Amino acid sequence: MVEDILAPGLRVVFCGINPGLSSAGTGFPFAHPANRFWKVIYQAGFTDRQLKPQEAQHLLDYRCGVTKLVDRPTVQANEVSKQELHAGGRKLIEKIEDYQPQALAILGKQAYEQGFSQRGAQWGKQTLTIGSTQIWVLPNPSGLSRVSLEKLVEAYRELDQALVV
DNA sequence: CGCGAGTCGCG
Repeated sequence: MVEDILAPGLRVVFCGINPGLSSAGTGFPFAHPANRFWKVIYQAGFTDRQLKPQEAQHLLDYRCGVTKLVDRPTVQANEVSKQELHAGGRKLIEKIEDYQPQALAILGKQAYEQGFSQRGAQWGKQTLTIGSTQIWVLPNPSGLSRVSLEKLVEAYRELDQALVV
């Protein structure tokens, strides 16, 4: 089971689909080394160095948080049904209303569409909001995605650059 | 007409 890393006053709360099998085993988000998450948020500008998975609690220091749509561990995101995703979206919303981050970043177009029941969503900022929290759809950092690191970083940086101050 | 919903190949 991977614990949520949330708090009030965060700039961004990163939300993945569900934990992979090693993250599930280690108790840290995006724990598998094949996963680009830590490198991407570092290069995108959210952290000053590439944090190791086990340093995850320190994301709060950079006013960043991490959660997931579906708790149930699974090897591939596609093993998660639309029903679970939709159920997750409902709970995610409560978490957002609770902590009220400046932005919620959903990692995966399909994940966003399923969890929020949206059609033909485009990458980037959405018009949809949760109170004062704006919503973005960023490429999932999995090594299974064919989206390159360069593309991953750019997508994430665009988000960083938009949250001023 | 409209809508809602039923894998493959790509590094």
